[PDB]
Amino acid sequence: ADLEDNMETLNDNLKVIEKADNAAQVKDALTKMRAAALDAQKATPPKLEDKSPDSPEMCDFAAGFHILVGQIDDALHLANEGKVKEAQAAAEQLKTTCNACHQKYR
Amino acid sequence: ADLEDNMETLNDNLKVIEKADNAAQVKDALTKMRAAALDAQKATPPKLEDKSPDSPEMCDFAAGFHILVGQIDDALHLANEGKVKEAQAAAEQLKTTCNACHQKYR
Amino acid sequence: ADLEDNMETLNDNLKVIEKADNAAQVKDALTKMRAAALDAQKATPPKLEDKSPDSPEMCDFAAGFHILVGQIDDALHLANEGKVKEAQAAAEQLKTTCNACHQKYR
Ligand code: HEM
Ligand code: HEM
Ligand code: HEM
Ligand SMILES: CC(=O)Nc1cc2cccnc2c2ncccc12
Ligand SMILES: CC(=O)Nc1cc2cccnc2c2ncccc12
Ligand SMILES: CC(=O)Nc1cc2cccnc2c2ncccc12
Ligand code: NI
Ligand code: NI
Ligand code: NI
Ligand code: NI
Ligand code: NI
Ligand code: NI
Repeated sequence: ADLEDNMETLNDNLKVIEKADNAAQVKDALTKMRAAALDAQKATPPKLEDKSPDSPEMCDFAAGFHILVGQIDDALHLANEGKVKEAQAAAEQLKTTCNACHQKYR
Repeated sequence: ADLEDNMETLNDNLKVIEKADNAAQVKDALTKMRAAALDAQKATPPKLEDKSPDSPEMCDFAAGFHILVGQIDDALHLANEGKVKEAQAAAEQLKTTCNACHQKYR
Repeated sequence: ADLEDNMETLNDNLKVIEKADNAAQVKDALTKMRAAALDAQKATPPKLEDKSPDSPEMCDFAAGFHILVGQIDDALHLANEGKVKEAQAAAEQLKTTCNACHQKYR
């Protein structure tokens, strides 16, 4: 999907995590987010359209999704053990990564 | 499989490697060990049950199977080249990675 | 496929790229090259037959294909955006990595 569609998936699903009751719900939402971050990593953002793929910008752009995925995995690990509240508090910490890339490239 | 079962798999097949006649026997046994190592890496050990996935402890545990798997691959390469005695020796060097992790987490 | 077959493939498609009209041909060629590099990374070159899979030499051999594959990925990206001329320029810089390996290990 488009960079746009993937970001939607990230955004809506972060909302789903915040108001989840059980860990299955957090797990499912974290799994959809993981898929969409891997896919958003393949897109060229409008701001970078002039840059070759080995430039520091493009590489730092793909690095942003490497971190986010790493963080989603942490939250996934917690959801899998039924630890709902620490998995939610793990997902909160994704935002810093979201905002930071947006400061740079959005 | 869980941790205990996986460690049994590691142990028994290391013993097969010691007794092995040909490269095929070694190769087969290393493959099983590879898979058991990758499976055990997914588990939380009892000593670390209370630990965050982000822990220095959980990461150093996960890393121990990363070292182990890389060593298996070294031994796997030699088994593939028909080199039994050098595959056998490569597997004897696994032992130290066994011992270091058990010292911390067993 | 042995080393020779994979290198033949590497050589052939590099030419295809050089005389190509459009991005599709370049992309098709680069996709065949990538498969060949990954497959050649599995081979023990005749010069390093005695060498341990642990060797600085063997490790350095594997690393060469890692660089080649990354450079092919750079070139794939460009052909995908439909930037023929600049994908071709990216493919021209591959020869650096071909030659450096040949001087050592061929
Ligand atoms: C879970 C964390 C994230 C959330 C909730 C999120 C959410 C969003 C939302 C709602 C948009 C606007 C969608 C639109 O109006 O089309 C957006 C756009 C964007 N995001 Fe994120 N995002 C996250 C992570 C990231 C990261 C880590 C990066 C950097 C690699 C990134 C890069 C971008 C870019 C470049 C745009 C602009 C899209 C465009 O205008 O074409 N996002 N994001
Ligand atoms: C090939 C090398 C290895 C061998 C031969 C080996 C063998 C064993 C054996 C025989 C046990 C007996 C306990 C049981 O029956 O469950 C065991 C347990 C255990 N092993 Fe290993 N192991 C190896 C590598 C590792 C590594 C690298 C780690 C850590 C990264 C590790 C972590 C553990 C832990 C945490 C236990 C105790 C689990 C529990 O309390 O249920 N092992 N292993
Ligand atoms: C696109 C880049 C490359 C091209 C076009 C290329 C091309 C070739 C060609 C045409 C041969 C001779 C085949 C024959 O025997 O007739 C060859 C041999 C060889 N190349 Fe490459 N090569 C490339 C990259 C590499 C890399 C990255 C490495 C190692 C990291 C490497 C290592 C070798 C070795 C070891 C041989 C000797 C094969 C043998 O004697 O059996 N090459 N190469
Ligand atoms: C250093 C890095 O990750 N660069 C790249 C960054 C990229 C960012 C978005 C889309 N593609 C790429 C890309 N594609 C092929 C090769 C490299 C890249
Ligand atoms: C740094 C690291 O490897 N941490 C982890 C360590 C882990 C150790 C056992 C089981 N799972 C994990 C884990 N799971 C998801 C995300 C991270 C980890
Ligand atoms: C660092 C590295 O990639 N060394 C190796 C380099 C290799 C080069 C050709 C074929 N196999 C290997 C290999 N196989 C198993 C384990 C390690 C290697
Ligand atoms: Ni897509
Ligand atoms: Ni985990
Ligand atoms: Ni299991
Ligand atoms: Ni190998
Ligand atoms: Ni082959
Ligand atoms: Ni790309």
